[PDB]
Amino acid sequence: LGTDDDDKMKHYSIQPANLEFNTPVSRDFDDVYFSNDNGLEETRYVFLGGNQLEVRFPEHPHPLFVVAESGFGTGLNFLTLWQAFDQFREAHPQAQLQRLHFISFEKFPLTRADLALAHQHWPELAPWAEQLQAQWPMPLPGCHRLLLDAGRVTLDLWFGDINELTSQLDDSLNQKVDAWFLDGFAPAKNPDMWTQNLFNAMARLARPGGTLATFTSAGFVRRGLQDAGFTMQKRKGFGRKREMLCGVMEQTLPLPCSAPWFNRTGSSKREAAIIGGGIASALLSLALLRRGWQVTLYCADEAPALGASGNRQGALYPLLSKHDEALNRFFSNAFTFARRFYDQLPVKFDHDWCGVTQLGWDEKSQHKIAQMLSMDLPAELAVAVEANAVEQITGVATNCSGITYPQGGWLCPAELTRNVLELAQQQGLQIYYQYQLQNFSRKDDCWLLNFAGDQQATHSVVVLANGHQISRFSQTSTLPVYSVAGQVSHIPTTPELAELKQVLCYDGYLTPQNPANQHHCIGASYHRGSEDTAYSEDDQQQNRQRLIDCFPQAQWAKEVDVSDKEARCGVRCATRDHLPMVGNVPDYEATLVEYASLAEQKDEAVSAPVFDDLFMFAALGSRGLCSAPLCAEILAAQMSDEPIPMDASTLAALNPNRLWVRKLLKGK
Ligand SMILES: Cc1cc2nc3c(=O)[nH]c(=O)nc-3n(C[C@H](O)[C@H](O)[C@H](O)COP(=O)(O)OP(=O)(O)OC[C@H]3O[C@@H](n4cnc5c(N)ncnc54)[C@H](O)[C@@H]3O)c2cc1C
Ligand SMILES: C[S@@+](CC[C@H](N)C(=O)[O-])C[C@H]1O[C@@H](n2cnc3c(N)ncnc32)[C@H](O)[C@@H]1O
Ligand SMILES: [Cl-]
Repeated sequence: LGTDDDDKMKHYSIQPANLEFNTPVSRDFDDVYFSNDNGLEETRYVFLGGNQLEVRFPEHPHPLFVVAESGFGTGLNFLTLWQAFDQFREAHPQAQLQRLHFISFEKFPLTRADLALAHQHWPELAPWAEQLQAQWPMPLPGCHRLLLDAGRVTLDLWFGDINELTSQLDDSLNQKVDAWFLDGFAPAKNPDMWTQNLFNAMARLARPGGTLATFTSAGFVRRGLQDAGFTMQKRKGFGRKREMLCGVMEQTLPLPCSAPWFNRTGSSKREAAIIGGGIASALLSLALLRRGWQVTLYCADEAPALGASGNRQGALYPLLSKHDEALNRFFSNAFTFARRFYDQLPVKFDHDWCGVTQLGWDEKSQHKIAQMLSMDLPAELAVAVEANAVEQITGVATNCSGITYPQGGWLCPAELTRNVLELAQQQGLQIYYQYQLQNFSRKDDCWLLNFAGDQQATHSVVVLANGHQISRFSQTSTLPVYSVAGQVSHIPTTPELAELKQVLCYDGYLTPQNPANQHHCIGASYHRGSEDTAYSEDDQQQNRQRLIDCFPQAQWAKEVDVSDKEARCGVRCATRDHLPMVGNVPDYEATLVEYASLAEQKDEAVSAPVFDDLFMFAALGSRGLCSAPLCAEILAAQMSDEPIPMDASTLAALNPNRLWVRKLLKGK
């Protein structure tokens, strides 16, 4: 034992569908995706009509409707639903139902090319089809979220085998699905996907009273779903087909609580105070406002992005890893989500998706790159680059190989934070600057916040998104986060340095010029356990010098000029395991008492001891531009008892009580 023999069976890319036309036909399955002339009206009859969506929409007593689907395929069901939802909202703008959520699972996703071709056969759907195509995700495993129409429609595509994926979903998703679209290839010649495990999962995820519909009337499917707990009914088939099936969950099933120590719970309340001013608090605000939360932001400073989020140019690429499975999945999916989110964001901020190139300057660095190169990632995520091609790619001669992230680049985090915050204010965010939270206590049924002035406010929900100062409250004092101060030097461009087309990562990082500035940013110093933001001359020199040590023959590297003493200093908040800390704020003392002997009383274990209606968005390290968007989704979903776009184990890797609970589990 102890060998890497497993690695040859692991895959970090999902493979696309083998498509042909005549209508899209699957080569692998020898079936059509849908029927030829009548595909659109059949879709409306089977999936919309069989779940009685038109009747239910105007009386639906929740602001969200959640449809879940087996087998996304062409997207026809999704597009047809969206169209119907849009028509519903126009006819009944006063209805409580304001937002659509669609969760689909897909083993063989279409390429962007095939998807665009499939959609050509339905010019009626083109306004919706085009928006889908604009965000169609890179085929990586697991959950991919697309905010469509500014969050009015949300699409979670889970890439992989549906029968592997269903047991990977978080508990939060149970009893949340209003309607099932049980699609797939005709049972009698894809029996493989129509399993009991599938039907049971559908039953688990179904809201009590929730529906399902399907095209087939195969006996074994009817009985399988009855055994899962749905009340099933035969209804007339569209066209030639004599019969289809629909069902209702007419009972309340026992709610699952495996791993209660990782329970992500939400809140019933809809007004929140956020303690922040940085990227995290900014993106969170958007995510909460689009759901009709009342949001108040408090910031200690005179203006926002004076914390760690205040640089002029930060790099955006994912931290990949061969050994940390959860770190790799998080950053890969956060990264591509971050790119879609930033593309869609109606806010001006200086950026350029010019690519990021990491360089093998060292034996130690070549080896970390080689580790990453030995995973089969899609080229669109990360791809090797020879030494000869590096100069063509980056613009500069580095004299060594590397790996490039072609969808990566730089953005201006200070401006992004300010302009997002300014958008949130137009959407209703109340900001109070020069409000430094000292304290908060539970009074009656509110959180009482005490600011440094004898100022007080009361709020229903409090979210701590205050960077390195996260652990300065008694209810947070024992979080395993630590401060890392650092300095990024601002440098003028030269003729040699104006040739840089990309962000270079080495023992440090160098951005290309911001053409509006004629300046690059180059960093960064790393001071573990320091909260000191004073300008350091040694750090400044060292930001130049590290670059020169990595590429000793590079005449462009010597043209870096730090003599202006221009720099920016901030304090990162990090964890040993490099993942964020996002979720309920855990009660340390109550965790330790309640899970004292957890190593042998797992079965009787209570829900994770947390503070009520108190959340945190924290520890973004030096990769917050990459991680904040998806973390904003996760937290705001969790807070709202809405579908979280991540698998259970990656969520557990992001839970704030994780260190304590890991030790307590193993008895230590
Ligand atoms: C040197 C350096 C280089 C970096 N390089 C990169 C990079 O290349 N790529 C990248 O993606 N990221 C980079 N980062 C940033 C990293 O992503 C940070 O972790 C990120 O900016 C964290 O943002 P935040 O919103 O969590 O916290 P912050 O930006 O630190 O914001 C904290 C906010 O909380 C407020 N606050 C604190 N205490 C209180 C209080 N008690 N009451 C009210 N308000 C309070 C502060 O006013 C502040 O506005 C870098 C950061 C540094 C310092
Ligand atoms: C009939 S198509 C789906 C319908 C789609 N909305 C359309 O109109 O084109 C069937 C889909 O099921 C998918 N599928 C088959 N087995 C699967 C599995 N085990 N997990 C996830 N998807 C699967 C296929 O990839 C295919 O995309
Ligand atoms: Cl930055």
